[PDB]
Amino acid sequence: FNITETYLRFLEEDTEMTMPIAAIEALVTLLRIKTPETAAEMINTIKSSTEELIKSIPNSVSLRAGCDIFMRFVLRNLHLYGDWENCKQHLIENGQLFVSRAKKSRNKIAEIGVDFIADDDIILVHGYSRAVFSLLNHAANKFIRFRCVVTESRPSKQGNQLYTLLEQKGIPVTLIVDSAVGAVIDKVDKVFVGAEGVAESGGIINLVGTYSVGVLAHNARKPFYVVTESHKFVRMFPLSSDDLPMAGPPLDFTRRTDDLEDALRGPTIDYTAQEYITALITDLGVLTPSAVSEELIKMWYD
Amino acid sequence: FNITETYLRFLEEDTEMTMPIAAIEALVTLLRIKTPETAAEMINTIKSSTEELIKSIPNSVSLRAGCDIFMRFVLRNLHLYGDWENCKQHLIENGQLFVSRAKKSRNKIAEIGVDFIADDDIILVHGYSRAVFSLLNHAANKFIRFRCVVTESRPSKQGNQLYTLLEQKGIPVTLIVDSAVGAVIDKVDKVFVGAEGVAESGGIINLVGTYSVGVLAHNARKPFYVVTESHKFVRMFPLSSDDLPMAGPPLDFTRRTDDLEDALRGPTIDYTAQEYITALITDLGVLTPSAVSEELIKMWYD
Amino acid sequence: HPNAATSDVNVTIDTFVAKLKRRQVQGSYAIALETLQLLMRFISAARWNHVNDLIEQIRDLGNSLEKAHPTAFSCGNVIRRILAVLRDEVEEDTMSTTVVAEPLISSMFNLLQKPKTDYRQVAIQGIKDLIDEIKNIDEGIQQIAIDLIHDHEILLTPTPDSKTVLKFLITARERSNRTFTVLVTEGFPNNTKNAHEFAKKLAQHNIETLVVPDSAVFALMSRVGKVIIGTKAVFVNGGTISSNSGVSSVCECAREFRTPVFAVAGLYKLSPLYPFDVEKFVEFGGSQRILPRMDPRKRLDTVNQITDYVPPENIDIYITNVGGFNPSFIYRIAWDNYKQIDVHL
Repeated sequence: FNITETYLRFLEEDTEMTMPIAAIEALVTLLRIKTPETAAEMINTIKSSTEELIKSIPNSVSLRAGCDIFMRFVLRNLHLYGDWENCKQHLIENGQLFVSRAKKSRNKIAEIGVDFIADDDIILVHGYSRAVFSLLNHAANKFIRFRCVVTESRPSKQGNQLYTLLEQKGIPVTLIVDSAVGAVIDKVDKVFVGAEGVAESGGIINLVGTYSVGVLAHNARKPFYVVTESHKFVRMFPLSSDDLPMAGPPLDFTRRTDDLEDALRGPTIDYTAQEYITALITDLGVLTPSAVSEELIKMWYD
Repeated sequence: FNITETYLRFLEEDTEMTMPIAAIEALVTLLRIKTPETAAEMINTIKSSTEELIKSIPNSVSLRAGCDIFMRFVLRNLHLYGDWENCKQHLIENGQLFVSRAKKSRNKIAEIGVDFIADDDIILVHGYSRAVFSLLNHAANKFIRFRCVVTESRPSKQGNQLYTLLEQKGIPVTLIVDSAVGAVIDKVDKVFVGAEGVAESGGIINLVGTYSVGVLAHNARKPFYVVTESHKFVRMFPLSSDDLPMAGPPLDFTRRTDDLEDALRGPTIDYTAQEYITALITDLGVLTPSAVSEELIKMWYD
Repeated sequence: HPNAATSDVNVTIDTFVAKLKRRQVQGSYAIALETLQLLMRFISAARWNHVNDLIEQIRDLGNSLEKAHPTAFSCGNVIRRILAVLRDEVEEDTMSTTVVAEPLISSMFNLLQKPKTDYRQVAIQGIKDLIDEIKNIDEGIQQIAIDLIHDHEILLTPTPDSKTVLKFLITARERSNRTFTVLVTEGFPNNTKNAHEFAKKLAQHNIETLVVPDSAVFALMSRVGKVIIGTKAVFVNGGTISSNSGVSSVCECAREFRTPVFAVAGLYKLSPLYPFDVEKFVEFGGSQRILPRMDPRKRLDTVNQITDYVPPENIDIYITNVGGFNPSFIYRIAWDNYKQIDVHL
């Protein structure tokens, strides 16, 4: 029936219905066809389909995290030794209810996380996430004053994409390069960052220059933010500053070339430590440091 | 007779005739026509031509610095109350001798500043100065082992220009983005920089991301280098982190646009403080901290 | 130039070369004294009549002396010191033989403006003044140094090897108005014996002595008032090569705890050379003193180094016979005593 093909069908779609929540919805559809009653026939084939999904992954982490939560919920269903049919019906229904929960959480956060942006504050935003931009839009809906500074992120020219999406709202902006980002931290009140993953330790899994932002802000004593939806938690512990799951290059040094083809290669995903984050915002209340780990301990029961 | 036009004629030339040394040679040619016997007729018209040059300047600093040294040498000529003619002949001759001194200084530095690069050291190089690259080339001539990391500087795309000039030599390279530059400081032995100017305080006048490099290196305790030819000293004291002489934008925030045209605007030249520089290299010996100011005090006699 | 001309007339060249290579000569203070007596013998015995041929010969002798022993910086500096004293008096002599020479101050900028006698006697007296300077440094230190340390303050000390620093500490303890507790890091592979003699001489004078293992430095840094270095050689950028073992980590420990770092040195100990790499300048020790038995030493490749380097980022003051200076200024003190050409011999 395929799961990778179902995820590939979301091209012109996206937004509101997030990338992990679309992968979880694809997991439920694959589950509900071939009988969820048998725990031997099904769970092994679910594990093989997740393994096939990881093998097809080029540069994504959150899909592996979203599978875990699904699994957990499935196992927790028949924890009460209930009817092997009513528990199954509740499991299949919690697929559309999972995607509906992405709406309710966004409704919660955009009313909680507007409080952090005070009267007339200049913001420097880096790493686009659906939660952080939803804060930015629903604060403009609240009729509050805020200035915005665009960071020139270089994965697939994300800065320009961010700049255009800010233009469609009615908030004054200008381009700032990630090289010169050090020269901005004095006229900026607060620095906001949207995450691709949050660590077991309390650190962050993010894009092509976020650790660099974290350190500079720690030097300038100016606050550093993480805002996300509560599903991007893996049991991952990057021990060092440059160690991450990759399908591509971990810093390659190429031979002598004249035609100029082999060059670009640099760490596209970078880690930052727990100390650099001043504040974290999710739908699971207002909490930052060890909170993430408590969540993970609460899930894994280990 | 024009001086700005003479400087504009250097398009396909450069490299040997360094930007200030070509402006100083243009100052000597303008001096030697209308008689240097008179000090009222000549010096005032030299001052007017430098003022016309500053008014035509878009984003250059070193041309103002080079004028000062010329002036100083002219005044020092007839400080012995010597014959108003042999002193004049020595002044006119010290134009071609000034350009010849740029070669002699480069011969000095490239044998002094190869000592800093030790046995098998990975270097992250930022910016492009004729002194720093001449160290890199004449170390390869000395048959020494060194690796190179290219920083993606964004003025007129300098990283790509640097990468191509490294390919012509025979030294292995790879592209590193200035956003991710924080994630590199562990597999890098030493960080090198080429400056547009060196401050009275002991700080640096440089490109679109150099302060950011200086701070990160201060965090990682990894050394930070400045290598130049000894003519880029101005009596300039940038008091704050974001204050510099500019003809364009000092951070502009634009109105709501749909066609997407007004965006780029960010601080293209940035300052870094005295503490961040571990080492400085010129032909005037091996010296870093208070040395620059002592040079300026010696020159200006004030 | 070789030692073929100076063999029957000068014999003491080769005995000093022998004293360096086999390390019969010990301590920078002693190395300096020997080179002074070498240059004393060179001028007293030789016949030259010409000046520029003489100076360049001295330059070649100094070049060979530093190539013979790299850790003898005090050797290299003393020659460089007399070289500059010579060069000034020659430049004064050339102005009288030809016949403003006084612009403002004593600057640099040798890239800008262009250009029988008792000269030998001046060269003789120039050596004598250098000796007397090396003889008396402590008097010039005590007047600046014993002004900065307070009562009930605890002093941690790496490198107990320096004769200079111990004598500075004893002059302060002589003052009955000043009380201080002394912590001493052991410096296991080399300094041990010297550290134990250091602790003995402090008890001899009745100063609160505390012997510290090299592991326990962190376990005390919260309580430490000040840090003092017994340096061997000081450099252009500020940094120091010290008399062996367990300094660099202590300085790193101090900077993290923001504890002040002091350094006691001389101008002859001060060098006009630049440490571009620690890899070349630092001398390594003998691993024999660590671990016995050679059949396990096939697999036990042990690392030990004598001299320890400190970067300028840590220390704040270099109290000499002249005075107290900051590491961001010490280069000028150096250029006041040695010329720019007198570096690459």
